[PDB]
Amino acid sequence: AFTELQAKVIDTQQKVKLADIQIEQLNRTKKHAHLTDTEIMTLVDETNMYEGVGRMFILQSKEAIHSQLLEKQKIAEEKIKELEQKKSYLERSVKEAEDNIREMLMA
Amino acid sequence: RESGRKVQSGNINAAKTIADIIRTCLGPKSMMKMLLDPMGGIVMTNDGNAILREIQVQHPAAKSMIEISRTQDEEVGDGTTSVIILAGEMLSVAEHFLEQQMHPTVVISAYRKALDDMISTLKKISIPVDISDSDMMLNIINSSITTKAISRWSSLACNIALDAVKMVQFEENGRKEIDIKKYARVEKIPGGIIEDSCVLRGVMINKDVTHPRMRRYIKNPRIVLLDSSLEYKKGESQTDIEITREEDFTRILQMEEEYIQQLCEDIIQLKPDVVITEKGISDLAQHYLMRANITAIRRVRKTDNNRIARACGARIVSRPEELREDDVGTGAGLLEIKKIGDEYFTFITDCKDPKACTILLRGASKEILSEVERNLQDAMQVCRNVLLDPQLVPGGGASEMAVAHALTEKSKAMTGVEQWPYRAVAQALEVIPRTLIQNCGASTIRLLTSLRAKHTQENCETWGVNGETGTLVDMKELGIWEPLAVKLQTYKTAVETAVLLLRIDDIVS
Amino acid sequence: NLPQLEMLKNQLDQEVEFLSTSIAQLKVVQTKYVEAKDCLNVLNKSNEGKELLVPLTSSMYVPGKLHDVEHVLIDVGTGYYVEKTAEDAKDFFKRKIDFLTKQMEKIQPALQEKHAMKQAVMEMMSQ
Amino acid sequence: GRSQMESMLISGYALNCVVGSQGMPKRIVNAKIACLDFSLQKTKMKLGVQVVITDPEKLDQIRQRE
Repeated sequence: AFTELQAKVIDTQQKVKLADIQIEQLNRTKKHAHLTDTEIMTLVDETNMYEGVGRMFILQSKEAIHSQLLEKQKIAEEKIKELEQKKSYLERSVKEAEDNIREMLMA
Repeated sequence: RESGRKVQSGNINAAKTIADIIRTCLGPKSMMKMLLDPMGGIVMTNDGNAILREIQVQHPAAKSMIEISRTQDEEVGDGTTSVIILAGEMLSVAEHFLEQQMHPTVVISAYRKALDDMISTLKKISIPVDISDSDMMLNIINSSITTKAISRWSSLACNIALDAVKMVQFEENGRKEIDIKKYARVEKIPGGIIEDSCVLRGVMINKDVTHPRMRRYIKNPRIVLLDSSLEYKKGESQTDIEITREEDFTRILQMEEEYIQQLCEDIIQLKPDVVITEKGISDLAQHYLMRANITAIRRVRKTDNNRIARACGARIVSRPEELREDDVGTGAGLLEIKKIGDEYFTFITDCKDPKACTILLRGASKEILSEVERNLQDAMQVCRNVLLDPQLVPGGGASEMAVAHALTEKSKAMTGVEQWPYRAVAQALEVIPRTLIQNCGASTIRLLTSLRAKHTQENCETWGVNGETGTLVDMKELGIWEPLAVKLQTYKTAVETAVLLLRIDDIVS
Repeated sequence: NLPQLEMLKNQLDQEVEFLSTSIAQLKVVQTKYVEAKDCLNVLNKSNEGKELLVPLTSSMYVPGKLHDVEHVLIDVGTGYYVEKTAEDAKDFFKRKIDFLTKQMEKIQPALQEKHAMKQAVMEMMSQ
Repeated sequence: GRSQMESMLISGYALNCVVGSQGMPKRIVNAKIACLDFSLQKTKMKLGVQVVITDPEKLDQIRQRE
């Protein structure tokens, strides 16, 4: 009864939190992922542009380096929805189990 | 490891004392044997089934006597004493002689013809009943209760037995065999009075449902019996991975919602309020229904749901798709959480099939109720035994002295060595009359020879000695009655019972 | 008497700190396998012969011409290296992540459990 | 049932079965048979055939199309 109706309000209120800042982080990650494009896009053609992720920086041509990097923008833009979707769903859940706590108290 | 004649003795030997001391305990007029535990625990009973127990049992055929006794204790529970009398009678008389005349065999056979003659005579000696007239039935129950001398509340419970058990009787093989008992539902209740109880329709749900969020009363919402498989499917139709993390909580619990609803909307398709959820119970299942404001009664028995299968007269539904009234909650029906005493009782009434009631019991409290229930339990079964058998017999020696003549008349006519069982069969009828002559406390040899004559002209059709009237009497005027089968049921057993130990010459380990 | 209930509270505080650290770090160590996994997709893509700027030493970065994209390392054993195919290397990266994954995983079941028992001691504390 | 004398050998197999209750044809000549030890039943498909909802009917058709 109530315990399982207590259990969902706890499991929600903890996990509803993170997705809220998770969208925030990716909105940020969209930016440099976009902005790291402009900075090399600032050089109209640079083949001594090195697209590399970590330690190694391999030589490539800025073009696909940008094609990656508007996606990297987009990719870093993307999950904000999911991370907002994960957000909005849980606040709706905490009150449901909160309710069947209360209505089954009253019944 | 045991042998032959000694078995045959130990048959007659044990089955003798097996058949015996509870006949002192027999009769409305009786003699209760005392039973001492080796610790000193004392017991006073007329119940052989009880008497069978504290006594230290060794003879394995005596164990086997306990078997057909319990086997009969399963069937009636009354006459378990009386069934083992006659096998004791049977095994005593013909066996040793006719095994020293060399056979279980002619002994075996002639009890086939011991059986039928009475079975014939039974249909002659027992007269049909009005199960239509419950009073015509009531006197039986009025008679059924009083051998163990319980009247006070039973006098009502007598009627209440009649009422439900005719209703809790709906059963058909197409030859319409009615054993149906589990339909009858009984209620332990505090308060009220032993003289106030009833039978309420469908099957009232008492035992394990007090559940206060059933709502209380269902006017015409359905009750829902789920062999669904209402268990939330964490995926689309399936159960996905568990929740160890935030991501598994959002996606999976969402798909857990749909499967509940889409079935609970199929449940809503039959429009309930009360859903008693048995298979596929989910913490989301009731919660959705509780969010659906459909009271979903969980943590519940399918036995309740089988009671509820007999409460709406319905079945329970494994179908996920398209749930129906005729699927579960057959008929308009009711569901009501009632407080008799203050105990919450679900009453699901109005089975889709008529003959729908289940016995409410109120005593002044549970116990003095249990006084009713225990005796009503006897009262109610005699019904379905009279409802089983719509013939009934003037009892006592009338029941006893009738067939022996035809049986001897057979033995005289049959004049084989099978005649000898029919002689061995003849007077075995008269032992409970001896007990009846014990019951009155009179001279048996006279009353026998006297009742023997009472079958010479009257043919003891209604005439036995009734120890409780004390005298050779019409048992119809006197009103000694049982539905025919019960007589036979007592009579059928001992035959086979004797015939059973009639087979054994060998115990072996 | 009085200190014993004071003792186990902030005791169980740190197991939270430790495990949250360990999953955090076992969230960290997994991330570099796909790094080792993904950098191979790039080197296949551009080609053997592209200039690679790899770190030389502290603040130093050293160049080089890409070669042998099919020749790619898995570091395993105690002190040992298996260079693997472009296919194979990306596999054990994925593997040793998954080795770390349940390693990382059970940490939070261990992480989250230690706080409420501190709380349980903190509950008794203000009691 | 019927007479005790009407016990008969019959051509092939008189079923012990649940006959089709839907208005099933009570004779199909020369039956090509599927003997099923397997129950047909049903399972819940959260999305069946089609997609579009042009009607509140169409809302219920998807999961019905299975």
